[PDB]
Amino acid sequence: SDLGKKLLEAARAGRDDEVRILMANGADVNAADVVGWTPLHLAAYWGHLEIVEVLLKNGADVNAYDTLGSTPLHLAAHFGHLEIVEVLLKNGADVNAKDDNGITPLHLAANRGHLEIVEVLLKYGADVNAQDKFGKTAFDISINNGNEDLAEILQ
Amino acid sequence: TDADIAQVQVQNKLQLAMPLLPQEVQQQGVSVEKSSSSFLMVVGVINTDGTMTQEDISDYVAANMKDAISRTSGVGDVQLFGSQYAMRIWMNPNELNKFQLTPVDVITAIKAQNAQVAAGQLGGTPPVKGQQLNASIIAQTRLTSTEEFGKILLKVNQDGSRVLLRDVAKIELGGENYDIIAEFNGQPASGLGIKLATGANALDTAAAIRAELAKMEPFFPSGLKIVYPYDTTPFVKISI
Amino acid sequence: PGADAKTVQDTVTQVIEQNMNGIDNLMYMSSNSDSTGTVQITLTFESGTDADIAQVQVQNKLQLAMPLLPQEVQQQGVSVEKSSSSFLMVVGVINTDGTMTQEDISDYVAANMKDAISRTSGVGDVQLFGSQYAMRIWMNPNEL
Amino acid sequence: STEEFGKILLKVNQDGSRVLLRDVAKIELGGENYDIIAEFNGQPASGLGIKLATGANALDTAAAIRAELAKMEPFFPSGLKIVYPYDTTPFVKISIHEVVKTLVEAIILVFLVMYLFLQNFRATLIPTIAVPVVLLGTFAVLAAFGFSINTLTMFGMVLAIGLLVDDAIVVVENVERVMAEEGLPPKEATRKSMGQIQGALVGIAMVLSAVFVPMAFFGGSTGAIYRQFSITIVSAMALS
Amino acid sequence: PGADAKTVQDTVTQVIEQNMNGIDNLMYMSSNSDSTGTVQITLTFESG
Amino acid sequence: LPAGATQERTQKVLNEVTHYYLTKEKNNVESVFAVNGFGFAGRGQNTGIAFVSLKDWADRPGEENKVEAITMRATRAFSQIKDAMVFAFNLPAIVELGTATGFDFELIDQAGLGHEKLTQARNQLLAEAAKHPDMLTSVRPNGLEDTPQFKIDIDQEKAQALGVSINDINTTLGAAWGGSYVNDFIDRGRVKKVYVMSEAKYRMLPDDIGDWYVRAADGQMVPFSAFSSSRWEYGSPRLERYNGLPSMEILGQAAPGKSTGEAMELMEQLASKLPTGVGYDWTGMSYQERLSGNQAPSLYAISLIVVFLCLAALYESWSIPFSVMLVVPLGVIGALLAATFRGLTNDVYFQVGLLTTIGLSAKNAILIVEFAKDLMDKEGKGLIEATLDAVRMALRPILMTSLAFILGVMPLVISTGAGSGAQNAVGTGVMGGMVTATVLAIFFVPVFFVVVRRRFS
Amino acid sequence: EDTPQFKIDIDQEKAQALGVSINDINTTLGAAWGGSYVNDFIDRGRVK
Ligand SMILES: CCCCCCCCCCCCO[C@@H]1O[C@H](CO)[C@@H](O[C@H]2O[C@H](CO)[C@@H](O)[C@H](O)[C@H]2O)[C@H](O)[C@H]1O
Ligand SMILES: CCCCCCCCCCCCO[C@@H]1O[C@H](CO)[C@@H](O[C@H]2O[C@H](CO)[C@@H](O)[C@H](O)[C@H]2O)[C@H](O)[C@H]1O
Repeated sequence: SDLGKKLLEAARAGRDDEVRILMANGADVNAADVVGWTPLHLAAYWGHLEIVEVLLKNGADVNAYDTLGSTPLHLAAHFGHLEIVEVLLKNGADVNAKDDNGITPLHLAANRGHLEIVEVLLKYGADVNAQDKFGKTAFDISINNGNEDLAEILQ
Repeated sequence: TDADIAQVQVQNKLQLAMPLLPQEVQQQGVSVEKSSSSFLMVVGVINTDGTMTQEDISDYVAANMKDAISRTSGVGDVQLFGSQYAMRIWMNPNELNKFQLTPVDVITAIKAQNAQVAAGQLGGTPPVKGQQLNASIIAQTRLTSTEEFGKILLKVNQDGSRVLLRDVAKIELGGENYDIIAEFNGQPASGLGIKLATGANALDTAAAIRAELAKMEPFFPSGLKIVYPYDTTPFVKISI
Repeated sequence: PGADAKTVQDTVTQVIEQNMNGIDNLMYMSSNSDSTGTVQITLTFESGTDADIAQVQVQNKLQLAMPLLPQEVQQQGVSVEKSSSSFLMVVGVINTDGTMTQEDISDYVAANMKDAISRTSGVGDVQLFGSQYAMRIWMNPNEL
Repeated sequence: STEEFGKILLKVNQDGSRVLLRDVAKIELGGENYDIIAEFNGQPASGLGIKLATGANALDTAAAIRAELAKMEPFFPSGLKIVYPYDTTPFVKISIHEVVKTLVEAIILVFLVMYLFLQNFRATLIPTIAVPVVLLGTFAVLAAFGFSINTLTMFGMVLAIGLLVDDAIVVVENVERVMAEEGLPPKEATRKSMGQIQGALVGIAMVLSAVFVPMAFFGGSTGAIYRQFSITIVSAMALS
Repeated sequence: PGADAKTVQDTVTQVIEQNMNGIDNLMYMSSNSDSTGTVQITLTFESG
Repeated sequence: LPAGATQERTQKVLNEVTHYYLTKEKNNVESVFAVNGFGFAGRGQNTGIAFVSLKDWADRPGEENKVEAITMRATRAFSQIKDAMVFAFNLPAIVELGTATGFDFELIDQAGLGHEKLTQARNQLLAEAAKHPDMLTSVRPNGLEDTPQFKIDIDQEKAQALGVSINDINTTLGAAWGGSYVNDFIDRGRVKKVYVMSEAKYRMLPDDIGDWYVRAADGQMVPFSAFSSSRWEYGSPRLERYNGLPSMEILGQAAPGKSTGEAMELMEQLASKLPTGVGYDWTGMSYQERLSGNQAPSLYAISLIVVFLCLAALYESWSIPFSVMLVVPLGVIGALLAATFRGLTNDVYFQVGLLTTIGLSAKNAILIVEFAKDLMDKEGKGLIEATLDAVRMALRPILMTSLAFILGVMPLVISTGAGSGAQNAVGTGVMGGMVTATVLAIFFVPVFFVVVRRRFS
Repeated sequence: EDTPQFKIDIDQEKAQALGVSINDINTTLGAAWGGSYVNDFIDRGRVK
């Protein structure tokens, strides 16, 4: 739809005022581009906290997955958006969500060394023994990257 | 003699020799300059807060200042009194021998795992009928940090243990060379030794350099300051 | 061929830009690197600058930077042209009976027309809108 | 040939069967890239972008291009046609024509106005000679300074007509008055008539130079445009 | 090196010659391609 | 078209554009040259241009069948087109020079902030510019926006474990999906390139990645999926640089009534409030304007000074020159009245027209003052007597020149054919300028001379 | 003036006998003691 595509651009751009007007007029919150990204996917990626909250209030799928099985929590956790990770988890985001590669938010958070997000994910019951397609855990990533602080947390 | 034609003729002949030169010499970049032998001025750079070392200042000058000054009309040659940073892999022969590895293996691994790969596109031309998706494919990119160079996988042992580059070498940002170390009144410093291009006006070129330096100053990190420890042009202006 | 905007910029555009030194009467330098695998670096010079001297000075600095570029970029090569010029006319070549593709027409123009138009009195430059044929090997992964 | 590329040997199997390139790939003559799809009224299209050479004649060059394409007509495959979607020569053809028209119409208008007031054909013939002489002279000065016949230089002469026509009328009209008021013969009348205006005409030339010459000393693209009108008008005025 | 006159004409001489258009004051252009793989393209220009 | 739009989708729009011009504008349009995959602002499958070629001007009578009319009709017609930005526009007068209307701004990364941070700083400037419609209009990026791209990570350990070399992996991927220029062959006596690449249907979608196999050292064929992982990210399809530093080009123009110089000063003010390490600079038309604007005052000064000095020498007085120089406005008012009425602009053709109008008006006055002064100096006549005798003698030759020259530029004013836009700009300002210069000067020149002569001695 | 320099002779026979390539020896000596420019990387947006 027209408004559905306007919401994707608005969510990406971080135009809080435009998102508000679109939610009132009833712009499709489950609208997806060709890669399968919802407004929540885009908001989570570019780090637009207020829009993530507004979209979730308007019945947006918190566990929406793209054509490679990645969710908004994957994106939020990977690009170090602490406050967005918390909001998503509070609204029932699958903390152990596996993409097509078997990669979880914890794997991505560990790889970029976001210590705060790793502890938030573990607090909401992130599987620390969870393995990707190569059989690697968040701990295996930490010792390979040489992040001692992160390696200490995952024990 | 027209310096432009002299340079063209000299380079025309150099290009016949270039293919015969060792690959290591070609890859360092051969240069052809038309300038005075002496320095027009030395542009000095110091940190008054002492927040940046001689090595830090030298890299900043090389990375943010030198190129723009080198492209300025009348600037024949620019000598960096210091070195730009390079990714330094300081090899350990004891650790290399321990894992049955050599500098050849290290060089092969770096070329393989520090690579910028052209991977093509999804739905690239010529496409099939009814294609909706067009996106660039991104594979390996150039490494950006000592950490990424550190976790370069050299080999996997029989037991399954991984030999990383940091296990056989110390990794840090450091000068391409460590030959040139500059000071200004006993204080850590870098600088640009500028030579006047053949036939160019000393005063006009000096003015053009100061104008280009003025565009850089606003975006300096805290402490960094331009000093003028050697300039031949003030004498020319004042004497007249 | 098959390179993204960042690959082109960080292996070609940055390397060439860093070697555009010791060139006279340069006002400013601008470039773009796109996901079609293309880079265009435009160097604009002072009004009254000899365009031939400007071009050869740029060409000469590029030649010495060629060994710093990727092997695939050295293969394709790097063109240095006077871009400030404009077109006198555009000769269109079409197929009406639908027996020739744009590739077929472009090859014929390249082989049988372009050179003769280039040799015509008062013609300064000729640019083919298209390319001559290439031997295309369209690989099959199932058979490989 | 595609046939030879098809026969390229890749592998020889144990049983003795041969794997050729045509067995693992489709082989054809195609384009270097498929990014651009060019169509002319829906039909497949290519083309040539032609630029004019330095110091060449656009109208001669276009004629020569059309003459060369005409010799290729007999060798074209069935279906191939030449079209001219963009061509700048019609402009220059009309630009020169409309200029020649204006300068002819200007001389015809002067003739009528000269006759309406002075009422003798001998008087009307002096501007009819003088104006062409000045205009031809302007082209010689245009050539000397390395300028070309273009839209700007062509309208530059049209804008100068008033100044050229005036010089002719002023000189002749003033002689006709002197004779009518004092009764002097043409020769004695001209000596006195020129004696009154010769100082002013030189003064006018210096004044008008000061108005137009500085316009040529603008820099960049705007200066280049202004310099076309400036040198054309000042030259035409100076010869007049 | 090693190329015949026909091979080097098609791969070098014609490739260069077809790019030698729109040069100022060009009177004529003469070239030869020989069996040693050597190409020589001479461009003669207007007097002055 | 929007981000990630394919060649086929762009072609369908160009087909509608082509269909319209050969249907609704059959009487005007000769041909449509549809170039799918190229745009001046950036290339890709989602961009394209339709070069419209019209019939001869003689076969298109009236403003209704001119480019500006067809442009407006086309732009309105293509407004309805969904998921595509389509509009027609005329060519600049000089194609060599570019658009040359508005300003050309460069936002520069001066401290290695990176692409993402330069985008955020750009969005901040565009947003702030949008708050000033009264000064700035259509302030937009010239470049392209970030698009979804397929990031594939090659697992080094798995590749080494299975005995698959990285060169083989990256060659297989690059050659198949991207294409590879191998070497040259000779087609009918002409050297041409050899390209190896995947057949279309095996390099379209991410699932096709797993159909490509690489041979290990032990001779086993390993699928690409075995040693690779993939995720979606965003990246630039066109990265810009200015003077060796990462940049983003921003186009815009001064709002109706406001000058470009004023609009530039605001952009500078807005630019100074951007994050640390984000600089700016002016390029193209803007760079040209700033330097040209700095020259204008000194050239106007030199012009007026030398005009005065020449007249001072001619008349042998410091005062009388003023009597000639006071005519300047008499011609300029007529040019402006004619330009404002016909709805033309203060353009190059108009500006050169003023100087020639000013030139001939000055010439008329120079001879009146010369004759008036000569009568006073030689024959010893009075100020008013000499002035009345001067204007009497000067009437006929001023009317003859004016009548001849006004009729001479009449065709240029009313011309509606090829190159009429230039002829109009030439004739309009000159005709109106000559009319007022002729009518006013014959009454005002004697007033100037008499008043100046009375004031000084 | 001339200075002391460390002259090292590689024995070709011994290298061949032990199956040690001369390319590996020269690279090992050159890379370690002289330094080797391998390839480029990106330091804060600049190729180095
Ligand atoms: C008021 C009369 C005063 C006399 C002085 C004025 C002279 C005429 C002014 C224009 C000067 C340029 O004149 C212009 O020259 C060029 C050659 O360079 C010609 O150019 C062209 O002429 C014909 C026109 O059919 C073409 O076929 C031919 O291919 C080409 O040479 C123009 O047709 C001519 O109009
Ligand atoms: C018939 C005789 C005709 C006379 C023709 C005389 C030749 C014309 C000479 C043109 C030379 C250019 O003139 C020169 O321009 C530069 C700008 O580039 C001016 O430089 C200007 O810079 C600043 C810019 O902020 C101005 O504020 C300032 O008013 C002025 O100094 C010089 O002051 C002027 O001397």
